[PDB]
Amino acid sequence: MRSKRFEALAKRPVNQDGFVKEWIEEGFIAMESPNDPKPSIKIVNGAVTELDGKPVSDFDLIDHFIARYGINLNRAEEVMAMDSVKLANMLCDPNVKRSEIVPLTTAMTPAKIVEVVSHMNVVEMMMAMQKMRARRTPSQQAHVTNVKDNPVQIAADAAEGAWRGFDEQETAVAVARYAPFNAIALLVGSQVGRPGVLTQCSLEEATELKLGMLGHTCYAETISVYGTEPVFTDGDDTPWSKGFLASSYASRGLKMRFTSGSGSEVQMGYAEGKSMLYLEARCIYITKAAGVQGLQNGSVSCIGVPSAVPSGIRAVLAENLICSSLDLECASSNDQTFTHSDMRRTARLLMQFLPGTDFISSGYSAVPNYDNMFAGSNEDAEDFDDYNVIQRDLKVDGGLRPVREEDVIAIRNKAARALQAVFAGMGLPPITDEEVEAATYAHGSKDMPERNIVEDIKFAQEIINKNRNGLEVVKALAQGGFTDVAQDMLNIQKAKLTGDYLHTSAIIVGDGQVLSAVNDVNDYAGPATGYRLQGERWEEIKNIPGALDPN
Amino acid sequence: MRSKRFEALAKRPVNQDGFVKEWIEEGFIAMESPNDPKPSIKIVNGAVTELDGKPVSDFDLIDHFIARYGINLNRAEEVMAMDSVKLANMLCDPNVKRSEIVPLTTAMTPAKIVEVVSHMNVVEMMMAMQKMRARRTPSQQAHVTNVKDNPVQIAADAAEGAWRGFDEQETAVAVARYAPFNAIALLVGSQVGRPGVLTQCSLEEATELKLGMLGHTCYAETISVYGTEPVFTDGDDTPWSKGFLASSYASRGLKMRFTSGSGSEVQMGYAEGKSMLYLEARCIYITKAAGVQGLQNGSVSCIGVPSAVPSGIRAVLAENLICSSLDLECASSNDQTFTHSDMRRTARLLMQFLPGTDFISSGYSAVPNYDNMFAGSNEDAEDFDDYNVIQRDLKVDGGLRPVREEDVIAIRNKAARALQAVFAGMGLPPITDEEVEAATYAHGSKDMPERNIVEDIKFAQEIINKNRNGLEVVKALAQGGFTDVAQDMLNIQKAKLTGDYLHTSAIIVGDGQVLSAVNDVNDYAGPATGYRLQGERWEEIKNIPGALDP
Amino acid sequence: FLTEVGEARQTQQDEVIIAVGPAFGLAQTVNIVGIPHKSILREVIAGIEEEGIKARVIRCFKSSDVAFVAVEGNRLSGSGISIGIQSKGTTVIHQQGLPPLSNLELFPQAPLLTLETYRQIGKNAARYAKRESPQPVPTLNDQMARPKYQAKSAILHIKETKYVVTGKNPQELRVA
Amino acid sequence: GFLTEVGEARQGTQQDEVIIAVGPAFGLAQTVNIVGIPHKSILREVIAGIEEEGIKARVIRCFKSSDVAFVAVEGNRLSGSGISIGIQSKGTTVIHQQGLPPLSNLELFPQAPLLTLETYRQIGKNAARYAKRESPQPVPTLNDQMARPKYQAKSAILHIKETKYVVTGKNPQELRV
Amino acid sequence: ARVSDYPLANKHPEWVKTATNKTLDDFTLENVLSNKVTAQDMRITPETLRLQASIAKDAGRDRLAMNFERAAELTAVPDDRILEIYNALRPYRSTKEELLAIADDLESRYQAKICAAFVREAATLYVERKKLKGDD
Amino acid sequence: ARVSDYPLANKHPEWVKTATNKTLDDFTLENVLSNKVTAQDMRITPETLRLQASIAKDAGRDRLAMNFERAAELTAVPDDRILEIYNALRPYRSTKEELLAIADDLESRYQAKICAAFVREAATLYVERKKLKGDD
Ligand code: B12
Ligand code: B12
Ligand SMILES: [Ca+2]
Ligand SMILES: [Ca+2]
Ligand SMILES: [K+]
Ligand SMILES: [K+]
Ligand SMILES: [K+]
Ligand SMILES: [K+]
Repeated sequence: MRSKRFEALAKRPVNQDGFVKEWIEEGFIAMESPNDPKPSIKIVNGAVTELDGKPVSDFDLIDHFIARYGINLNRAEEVMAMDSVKLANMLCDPNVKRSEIVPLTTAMTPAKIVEVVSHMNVVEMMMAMQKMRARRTPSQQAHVTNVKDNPVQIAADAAEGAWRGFDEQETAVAVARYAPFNAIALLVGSQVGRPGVLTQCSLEEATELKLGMLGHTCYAETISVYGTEPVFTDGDDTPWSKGFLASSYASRGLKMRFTSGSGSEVQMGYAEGKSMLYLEARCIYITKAAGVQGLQNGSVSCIGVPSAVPSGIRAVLAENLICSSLDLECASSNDQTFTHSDMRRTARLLMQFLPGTDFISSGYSAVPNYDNMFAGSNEDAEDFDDYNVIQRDLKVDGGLRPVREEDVIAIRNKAARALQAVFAGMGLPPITDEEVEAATYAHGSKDMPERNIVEDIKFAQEIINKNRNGLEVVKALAQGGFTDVAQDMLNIQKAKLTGDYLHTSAIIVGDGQVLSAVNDVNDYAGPATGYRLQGERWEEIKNIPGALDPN
Repeated sequence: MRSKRFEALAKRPVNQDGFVKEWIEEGFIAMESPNDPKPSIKIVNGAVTELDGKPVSDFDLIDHFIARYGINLNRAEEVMAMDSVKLANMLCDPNVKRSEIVPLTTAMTPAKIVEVVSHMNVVEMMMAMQKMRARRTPSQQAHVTNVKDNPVQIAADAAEGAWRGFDEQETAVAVARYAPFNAIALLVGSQVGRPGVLTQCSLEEATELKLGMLGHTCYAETISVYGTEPVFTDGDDTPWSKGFLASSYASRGLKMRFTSGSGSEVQMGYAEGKSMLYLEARCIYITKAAGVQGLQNGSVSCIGVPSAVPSGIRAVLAENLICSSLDLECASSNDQTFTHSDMRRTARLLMQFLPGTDFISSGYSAVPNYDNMFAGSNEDAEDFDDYNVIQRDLKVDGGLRPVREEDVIAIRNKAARALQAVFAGMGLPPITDEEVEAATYAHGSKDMPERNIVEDIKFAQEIINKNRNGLEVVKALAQGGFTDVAQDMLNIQKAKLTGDYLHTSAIIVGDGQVLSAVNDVNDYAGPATGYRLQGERWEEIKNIPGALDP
Repeated sequence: FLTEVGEARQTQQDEVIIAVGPAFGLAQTVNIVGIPHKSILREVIAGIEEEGIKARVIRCFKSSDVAFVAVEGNRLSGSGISIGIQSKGTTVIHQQGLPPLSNLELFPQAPLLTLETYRQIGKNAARYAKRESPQPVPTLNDQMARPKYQAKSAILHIKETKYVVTGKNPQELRVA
Repeated sequence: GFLTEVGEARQGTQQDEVIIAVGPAFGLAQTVNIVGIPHKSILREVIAGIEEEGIKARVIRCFKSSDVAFVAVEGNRLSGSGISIGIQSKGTTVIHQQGLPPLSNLELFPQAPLLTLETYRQIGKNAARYAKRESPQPVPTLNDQMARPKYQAKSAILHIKETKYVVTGKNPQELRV
Repeated sequence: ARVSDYPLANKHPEWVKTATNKTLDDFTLENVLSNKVTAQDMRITPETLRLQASIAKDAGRDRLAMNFERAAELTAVPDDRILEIYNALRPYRSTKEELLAIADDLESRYQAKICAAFVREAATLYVERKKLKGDD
Repeated sequence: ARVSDYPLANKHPEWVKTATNKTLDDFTLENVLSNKVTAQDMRITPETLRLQASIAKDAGRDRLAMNFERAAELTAVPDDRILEIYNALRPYRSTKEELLAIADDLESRYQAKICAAFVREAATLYVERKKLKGDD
């Protein structure tokens, strides 16, 4: 005889999630493992000889890169001698300036900073994160994709995402050969929705760089690094190849970050017996060592791995905190499905949403999750109204705003009309007036007419093989009745000339104003200081739909 | 033509919630209203002559009570002069001890402490709450009710709730004449599930005190106070009648707290143009002034009012923080429905769950919400697995644990049989073996056979009118096959003799051990100090159902 | 449809008083889900009268709280039994001698009341008047009633409250 | 045991073949993909799809990596048409082409739990038509936002064991079905 | 008593007696069944409440201690009369004279001086804030 | 340059020239439609990257500055050759001699001294850690 209470609980979505007991020998443990090395460092003649228990004669490529470029050796011995509990206390103490902490953490070893944050509970970590976040203003990044790679829908969804507040937007492709079309549609739509939104198209690394060189992207993020040598090898890179890639992006004036995240090494089969958090700390120091300004982390695509084991979502917040504490921009995930439960995914989001990070999510789905080509995000388009309500409930700036349906329809329509003009001016397969209308009123690709995919594929690849660059898109908009959009597209390209938006946490707001950690420095010093939601931004967030007036 | 994007959003549950634009004139604003008074105090010859801009000549009963009993007048002038920003900084600074803060906050006026916490975001308030919480160990409180006032189901659900970890449980009645049966069922089932769980039955005030005098409850919580004089009056009390009532419960050895909560004055029609948080601080100071050890607050039953307006859920956390900062036990709501949305109610709960309070919820529903006679709680029985998963995800002790189906079935069945013996021994309308089996495997009252409600309430009212007391229940258990339960019930009554559990935040754990803020002092001083989830308790929380073992 | 006819007076055991709040049938004419006040009175009266008991309707002014509206009703009721009804629809069956905030039966989620429930309320009231012990009206409970209607309930009550007149004795009403 | 190795794989002669390249654990450590579809069945449907389009189907096993991209690249190295199909033990599949970066592809099937034998058959049919220098309508994209929540932990565990069968330096072996 | 004496049940159970001078060890199932102890025997004493008041003061909780001192006085008032006095303090229940008589009776019959003063205070303020019988 | 000089677009736009020595103002819609500026003109310069490197150091970001100094050296390398060198650094692509000739090319032909040294460092470690052609 069964308890009907337990029958009711067995049907709950959360019991469809994947949980596992810790498996230490294969690194299936989130943090605080017995196999993790004890922090240590020895320095002779300005060169590291021992790093976290490992002598330099046993260094893998990751150890060499971190030991040579990733640690401030002038104070490493000093900071290693400090008490880890006291250091954790300094992290969440509102009266210890961010500028006083960065010289300490950047002199820590990977094991040392993991030891520091592992003394903290999630409230302490959030208290620290609101201080250690590099940019004073938090922001947000969206995915814009669909399962058909329909460029008309991408441009419309991108315009709506930019209109709702995303400052970076990311696309990806079901069919890799479509990518030039996805990149152009994303860029056009983003500039229509808000001039200055930065766009990326996530592909294999050599392919993505070439796409950037031609001018069809604004930045790149999915430049992956990994925490053990055999995993890094199967990702088709070394720390030196990825460091060279980072400098190649900058040499073309393109902003970029790395991507890592807890659980990748487990997911790819060689965790070398270490906890997810310790291996992720190696990834963060690889990023620091390469001179890359920022990092997308917080498990990202492998969220199913840490979320399966105890303290996994706390470990995800800890890896975000390590990132910001090392003075990197942190695009803090919240971009990938891990649970059937609305309660559970909300708890996971609030860890970054409440204190704020440089990008609270690094991929909120601006489309319904069925169209999300990263296999689903932790939030999607159907959550927009909940997200705004929680901003208003808690007085938290989560980067987004309530919007009017009439405005969104207009801006989606303009984005599709602008792309239609690009495709006509550049001689690409027609975008018909029926599709402009469909993209205007769509929720997702189920509302879109089918396109001739093989004709799109052929002309997308001609963009690459004939090196058709971003100036052709400017010209088409200008010859097609979109002088305003053409100018905004030109202004995005000009930002690649100044180097300004290469700096830590840089986005582009207002009338082409770069806003980075350099000129928007976080100055948190406790209550009533630091970023506060107020003024007209608060008026924007208050104005949710359905609020009845009693006057 | 209509956007299918906005068609999809219009269908979302959150868009069925009630929202309103701020209505200053009627107090429909959560905090930081331009009508709230500027903080101030003046003292002459040891008596307050002005409180927050108001002259003593114009004091209402609430001002008089707070001015005379609720503020440490030795330091109030000094504290009033301090920078409210620095005071807010001190609340969340991990290196400023709770014991350095309590002398300052208890010298503040209601407007002063509101100004302090209004400088804080919710992350800062949670950072402060984990320090100012009076009891070092967080706990949890459940509702145990059903729409039929079925006593067999109350005893079984209470036993399950105690087994899952609740340290206090509360019942209420669809038909008020049923209350003695609800109370006895709750007390019996709670002791079967874990001896020491404290129980209450929430009623009209004079009725509830009488039931407590008879020994059928262990404590009382819904002892309501209000933040304007006209609302207090419709509440059928004054600060002096509620203060006398508090001392009356203590004079019978019964633990009690008051209940307040933002938005009650708006709901009851006289907010006097003030923000919900300011009026709620008046309620917190009334509680302090009466010498009451703790307070249920965090909007509680009026949660639809602050949640309708901007920053209302932040204001709810702020009023919890004020309560703890004033060195009161805080039973921090999370006990009432306000939204159709799972995302939204989770954000509201995490404000208290993440730092911990004395009672993270003051009425998690241990029954499905269709049976919740407080009109639904912010969590219910179908959330138990999610709650345990989040504890494990975040390494946060939320007070509850995963439990085995076989253990719950056995403990529910024992509780039903124990109440069966009580009813038989007291000559109450019988509990049949069929009802015992139904309660054992029930999810809620839809699984229960119908009782003769008219006969039940006849005999329930005879318990009151013939003054049948708690020792009759002990006797029925001891003569009916349940001497173990009988001893546990007697041990509850014996705790009313010692006064130990009258103190701030007291619960009774383990082998009859009182655990209060006196002997479980919160000593938070930053990372790796204060309460930490670890050891066997962590092993218990990690063992959620369904974890594959490779 | 409601006309005052003078101060209500204490004639005996064969009557149930319906005590309505100050704005009932005046500035508010439907309850919180749009049920007309005239339809509600019709069904409550019919439930009382089908039981062989007289119904007598009074308007109360000293408080807009439905318990205190019912209490002045139960002081004047020849049977000691009364029904209190706010404009937004909240209803209680009260009895002389009980504390103001106790009762015999309470209907604390107005959005769930139907015209059928109102009729059953009048029936139960009259049976209490006859010193019978009716099976209580089956309990209505909806965990979403507060999410949907509590803010509107507060707004409607704030408005009902404006018609309170302290010290003003209750007025007997004739129904049209 | 339905796959036997006949020798080290050879650079393909003619221009009308597709190489199916399977990972080292495929068909021994596990005979079934992540959702119970028999391995023998997956070959048969992919093999059938290649041939019904008029093209030969070759099958090879790879050893140097358990990663389905590097497996496939070994196939497209030896395929006389330059087209290959990489298939992992837990079911992950990719259509690859000579000249492409190892982590690029023609078509990719990156959620193994969603693959059906019908989808496997269209893969071999599309792969052959690539070998014929046609541009087939790519297989319709399969995407389920709950695939990772349900199976990613199981995928990690399954892949962890796949990596035990990796042999540094060992060249690919030819396969008879 | 000090916080170091708390909990009395663990550190000094022999300090805890009942209204009729029974001890904690007197409350057993056998003594309940035989009526050797009864509900009247089983009530907290003013001595125990005054010990807890001392502990509250030592813990920094002066207002709580005040509450416990009021409670100590009230242990001597019967249940029926506690309820009469509580109701008499509710709004619109009493004339001023009726509340002053309660105060005198509290002091003279039960030596409950603190409670007497508290009721007199209410009586005074109920006049000004119009919470007496006939003010509704 | 110091952080007060940032952003260059706002504080010192005249410091920003292009590879072909065009100015920010030269990039107008009118000039784009008439091929008076082309994509070859629209590329960041080593001087601009070295200014940002100066600003990064002043912000306390020495590692970011070294990235920018590497990037400055790499502006001289055409797009096609950038991708060749990146690919040649990926695992198992290159012999040690091929890597060392890339480094000599970078140094001799492009004066990319830091990048050349970066590549030689990789070649040395790729031997010990077995990431060259034929080590798989
Ligand atoms: C919100 C609420 C309150 C609020 C608002 C009361 C008000 N007058 O505005 C607060 C917290 C202040 C409150 C106080 C009390 N409440 Co109340 N309350 C609720 C609750 C949780 C939800 C009702 C709701 O939101 N309905 C949805 C809205 C849209 O419908 P509505 O018709 O507008 O709701 C109104 C009525 O419920 C009314 N109301 C609320 N409580 C009470 C109690 C009584 C006796 C009366 C006549 C009316 C009443 O106020 C609501 C707003 O106007 C219910 C639980 C339940 N099962 O319904 C208890 C409940 C109705 N309350 C109850 C009680 C006992 C009380 C108190 C007497 C407790 C006390 N310590 O004194 C006081 C009475 C004060 C008063 N003057 O009404 C009991 C009634 C039991 C019974 N069978 O008689 C309930 C059922 C809970 C319980 N403990 O069992 N309550
Ligand atoms: C998890 C994931 C990863 C993980 C784990 C990969 C691994 N080998 O274990 C990480 C983050 C490490 C990763 C890296 C990359 N990924 Co990936 N990844 C995903 C994601 C988000 C979900 C897949 C999933 O969870 N499936 C559910 C499980 C249960 O089924 P499964 O069959 O076991 O899934 C496996 C495959 O998806 C495989 N895989 C994952 N990514 C890639 C990429 C390629 C080229 C191949 C052959 C296989 C592969 O890894 C999973 C675990 O074994 C998908 C998005 C999607 N739409 O599916 C992208 C996706 C498949 N990845 C993609 C890409 C481009 C990459 C990278 C090349 C990016 C880079 N910066 O180098 C690398 C390739 C590294 C490698 N050796 O495979 C693209 C493929 C685009 C295309 N049309 O070809 C996708 C579709 C996302 C995108 N940007 O569009 N990825
Ligand atoms: Ca992203
Ligand atoms: Ca409660
Ligand atoms: K990439
Ligand atoms: K990692
Ligand atoms: K009560
Ligand atoms: K209140």
